[PDB]
Amino acid sequence: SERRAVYIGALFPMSGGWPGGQACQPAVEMALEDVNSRRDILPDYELKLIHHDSKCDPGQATKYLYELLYNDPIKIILMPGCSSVSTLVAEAARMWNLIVLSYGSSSPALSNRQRFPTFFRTHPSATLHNPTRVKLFEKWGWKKIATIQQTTEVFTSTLDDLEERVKEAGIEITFRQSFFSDPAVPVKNLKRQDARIIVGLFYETEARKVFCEVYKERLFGKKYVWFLIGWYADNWFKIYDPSINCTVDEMTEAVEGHITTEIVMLNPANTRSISNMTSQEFVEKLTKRLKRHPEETGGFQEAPLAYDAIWALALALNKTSRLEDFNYNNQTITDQIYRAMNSSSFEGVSGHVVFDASGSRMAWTLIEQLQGGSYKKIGYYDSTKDDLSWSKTDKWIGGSPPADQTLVIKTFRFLSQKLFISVSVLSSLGIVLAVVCLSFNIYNSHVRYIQNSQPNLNNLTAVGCSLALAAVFPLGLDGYHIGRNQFPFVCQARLWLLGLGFSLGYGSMFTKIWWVHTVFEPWKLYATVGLLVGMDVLTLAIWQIVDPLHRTIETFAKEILPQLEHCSSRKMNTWLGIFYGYKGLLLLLGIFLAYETDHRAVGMAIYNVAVLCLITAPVTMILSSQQDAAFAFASLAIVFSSYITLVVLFVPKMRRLITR
Amino acid sequence: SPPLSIMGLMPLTKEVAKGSIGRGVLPAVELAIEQIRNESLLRPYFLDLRLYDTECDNAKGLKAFYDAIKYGPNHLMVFGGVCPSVTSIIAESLQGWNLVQLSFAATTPVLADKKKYPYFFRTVPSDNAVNPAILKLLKHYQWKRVGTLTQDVQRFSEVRNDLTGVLYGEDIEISDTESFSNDPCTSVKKLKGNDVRIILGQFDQNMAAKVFCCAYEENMYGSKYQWIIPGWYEPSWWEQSRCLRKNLLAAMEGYIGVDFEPLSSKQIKTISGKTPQQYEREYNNKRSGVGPSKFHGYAYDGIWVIAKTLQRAMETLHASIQDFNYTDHTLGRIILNAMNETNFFGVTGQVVFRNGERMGTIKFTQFQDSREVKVGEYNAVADTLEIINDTIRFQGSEPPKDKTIILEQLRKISLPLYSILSALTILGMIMASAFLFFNIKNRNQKLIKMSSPYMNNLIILGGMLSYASIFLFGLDGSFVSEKTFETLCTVRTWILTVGYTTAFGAMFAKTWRVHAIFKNIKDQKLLVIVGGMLLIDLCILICWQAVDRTVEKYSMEPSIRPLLEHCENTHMTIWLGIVYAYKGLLMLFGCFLAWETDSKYIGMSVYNVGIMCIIGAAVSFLNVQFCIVALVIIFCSTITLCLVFVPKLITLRTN
Repeated sequence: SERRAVYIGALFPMSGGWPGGQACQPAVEMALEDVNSRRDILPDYELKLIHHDSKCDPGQATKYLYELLYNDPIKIILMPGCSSVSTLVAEAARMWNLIVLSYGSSSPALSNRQRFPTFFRTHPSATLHNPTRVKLFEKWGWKKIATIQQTTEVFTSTLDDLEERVKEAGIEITFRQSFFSDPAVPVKNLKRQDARIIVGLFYETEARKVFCEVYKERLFGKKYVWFLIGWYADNWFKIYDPSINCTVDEMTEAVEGHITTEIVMLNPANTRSISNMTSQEFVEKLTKRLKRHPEETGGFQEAPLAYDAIWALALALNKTSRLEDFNYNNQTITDQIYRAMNSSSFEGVSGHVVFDASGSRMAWTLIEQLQGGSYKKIGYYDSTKDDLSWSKTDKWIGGSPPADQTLVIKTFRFLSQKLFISVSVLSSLGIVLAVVCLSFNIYNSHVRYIQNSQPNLNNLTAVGCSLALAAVFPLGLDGYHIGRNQFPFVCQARLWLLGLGFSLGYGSMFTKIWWVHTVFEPWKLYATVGLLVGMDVLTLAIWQIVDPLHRTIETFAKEILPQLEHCSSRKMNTWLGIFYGYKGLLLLLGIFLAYETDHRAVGMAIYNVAVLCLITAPVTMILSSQQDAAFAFASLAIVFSSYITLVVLFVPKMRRLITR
Repeated sequence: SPPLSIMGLMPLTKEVAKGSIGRGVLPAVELAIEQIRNESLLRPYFLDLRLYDTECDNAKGLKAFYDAIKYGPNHLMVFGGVCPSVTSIIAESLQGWNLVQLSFAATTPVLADKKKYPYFFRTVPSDNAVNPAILKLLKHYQWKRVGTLTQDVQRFSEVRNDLTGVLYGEDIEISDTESFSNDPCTSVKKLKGNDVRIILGQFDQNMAAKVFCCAYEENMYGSKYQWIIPGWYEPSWWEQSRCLRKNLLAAMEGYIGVDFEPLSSKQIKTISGKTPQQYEREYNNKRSGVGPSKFHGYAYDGIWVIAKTLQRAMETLHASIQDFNYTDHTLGRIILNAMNETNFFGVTGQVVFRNGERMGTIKFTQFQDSREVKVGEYNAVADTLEIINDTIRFQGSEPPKDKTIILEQLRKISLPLYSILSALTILGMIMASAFLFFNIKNRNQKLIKMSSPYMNNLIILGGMLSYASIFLFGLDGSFVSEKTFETLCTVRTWILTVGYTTAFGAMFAKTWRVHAIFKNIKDQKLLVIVGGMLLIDLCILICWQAVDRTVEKYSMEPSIRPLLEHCENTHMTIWLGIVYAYKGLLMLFGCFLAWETDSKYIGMSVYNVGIMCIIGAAVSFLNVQFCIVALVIIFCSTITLCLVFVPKLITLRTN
């Protein structure tokens, strides 16, 4: 209807972070004018497009602003993309209470919903993207977060949003470093922080110094991680700066595959707009209005959001499809439009017109690792689901989006050696042992014409031999070596070795009477061996106290990380170790007693035997057993040869004497 | 009279917290104004302060600024230092209406925006400079190695920024700079680990709760702490639950805070000739609802000082008139004129504007939990930290320790019981020499062959060697400072054990040949045995000479110290097991011949000495304790010696 020129609050950032959309504003205004032209939907007003230059004159801007507040007519909105002074006015609104209209502020500043009542600005925090990047971390399988940032107040807001997500993430914020100017120090600290999953936040030139520090550290590897976003420019990376000193070649290499992204900053396809314009035709019109260097096109991509907002204002308009009785106070139509804002969401051609919580935009997000620095936007996070179209251009860790905390080491928890020679000689020895046992038994049961009238000592000999065989079974390769059954085996192993040690010194008992014979009935030496067994049982209780042997060992690393918990094995209180030392002391006592003194040849054999026992004492002392996987059981063969000499005595002239 | 529409508007509602008290200082300033009106000094100035208690609502201030412009008349300048938010608003407004002005109140070194604070000014600012007073303290409190933390409120965060600023030219160890948000006890531990000796904090009087809490946790109420803060952290906050209300007051005690020196100490006729005493008298009194808002001194000060720069530019403008609009950029030049001219012997102090900086001093109190000894005020002129002498309520005389303690040395010996020990050792050796001179000098009835034979004087000699070498290496106790660096007392102990094992092997080979004959001249063979002993001895002697047991150990001590002294060799147990084996070599035959059966008790005493050497290893594990242990060891040594002597003394009884 009647194109009543509506006072449209317009000050273009003639100076601004991108003080070129300031022009494109006019172009978007043109678009708006086009809209104002294509007012067919509801021509019931025009725009008194109160046009000014924001011009970054933040204070003086605000001065002129007030002047507008001090001026007619009842105005509409903000010509804003960037905050600071806008943000101020944003805080201010309710007093005048008009349309909070930026578009290019992802500023977490937007979050002051208390203050940010009328909030309306397309740009939104890539933290959701970060959260999508979290998803991407998920797509990376990454769950351990290492990050830092040149602490921009921007990057401050970031750090917040980071923390926001990290909380929402409930994933390991493995590291939270930062920077201000040159954290090359904190870079070394990150080296110290042991880089596996890296991301940081800075500005294209801050980013330049950053990459400088990076090339310096040169810590490039699947450990390193150039996880970033489209805050800087490609050339800002790609192009090099004279102010630098590092290796533009090495640094360039580093730049490849550098993880980053940017949301769908404009209509992806060239479909006829809500204004039936192709995004192609959009760029066309862009060029058309592009009366200056398209190189000098500040807010170029933003101009998309700009004419978008033109159409969006128009959307609210045709929604309302006069009511001018609002003042900076009079709040009836204010609340009306406020509902329209709670109602504000559409499908704009740049993207399904997405109102974030504060009305900010939302759509797919192109996602490009600097794929050979040809950053292949292989993702498109459909903000609806942030559903990253994973175009899978990944030239990455394995070509692959590997996971965070890049470290996975082994552990040499045990070994077996197949017990190959070990179990071999083990079975062989057990065989020969049972053999000699049966042989002596056959020799037994009928004789008296030998040294005395009974080979009762042959019994204690067989007892020691049984101990030998049992320990071959006990500390062999069937409790944590070849056979995999420790959780019970190791548990049961707690007894096994122990039991065998019991019979250890049996045969030596004769010595006592031999000592008595060194002095020169069965009750005497019987009580002697009983006392031996009693000392044994005392130490056995000492061990029952000192229990929990089948224990952990042993610290080491390995050679794709590798560790070596080298041979977790029998290990308990060394108190029982001293107890064993005492047992061996008693043994050495017997040894000297032998050093003092047929039965004499028998004692010489026993002397050789005590020598073997002394040898075994070293293997005991070899408890260090560095190559325990190659150490034990020599003493078993010692015992074998010992019982061998024993039977050698007991055999031939012994038959000749006792039996025949 | 030419009115003076003044930008007399600030957040001053009753709701406005101090803004109420702001009105409480308004009247006073108004009184000052009235005084000035009573003065009628700069007529025809009819001071029409376009006045608006801004009530502190950021948006209220917005609309204020708005009407101030639109409805508001040609007001003058920043009735301010009220609302940091709207302050910043003004900060932006600085050149706004071609604007320029100044508050003077808020310490918010946010004010530091000389970019924005180009077209605006203020005087009473952030007391980061108190560092200099602190430096004065670093002088007076005599510290140079200190750390601090803060509950970094965006202010207190900015405050810590200012602290970093103060760290400029910090020609003293900033021994740390911690910070905090709420993790008091956490940081309390962190900083106890930072060797708690002194403390300064930027935290809320609220945060002060957990502060005092973590304090009483550490409670290191001594030169192992210091309390430093500001009345910014609210007044009476200490006057205002984990810590002992006792320990709470303890924290409040010695609480070293500081704030602005509210007014000139000489309460004399002000720069306005107002007896600053009578000034304040009237201030509180005519104030009649309080004393004016804490800046009361600064409040009426700024009143008269506005007036001061006013008459100043009034001259500078009589140089030229009353028709200034916001367009009057030249009037802004004249403003800058009076601004550079912002300097005079201001009432509260020779108030100039050192880059806008109020020329003043700042009260500094050590609260003894009520004795807020506001002793110090850094006369910014010199920052001359004029301290009320003897107002110090200092726990010790300790001027702030700079993370220091005391080196506690180890070394432990009585040196008298040890003197008595050396005495008795010499006595034993001398009595041995005498009895030997007897036994040889009287060796004519060489009447022992088929027994401990008549040649055992050789064994007595081996024993003499043992006991003397023992006396020496035991007299090697505690003052080796002469060398005390592997001082070759290693060789002392070496010759000691040498003579020892010598005496031992004497009886050893004795019983050897003895039991040998007992089965079924040889002095040469016994000498050979002893020689092979001494041979392995010198071998291991050169061995440990390659090891090369300077007296060094380690311990921390209390009364604060650290102990370190002990002689230990490269063969940590290598030579140890060696000695052990050498000893067992004899002990074996000892027990053996003991079973075989005169000198049996000698072998017994030898085994006793072996147990003694074991106890000596324990003492090596054990101090002066171990010293007396070595003493008792030598005691048992000479004991076995005289025991051996007693066997011979049996013959003297026969003699």
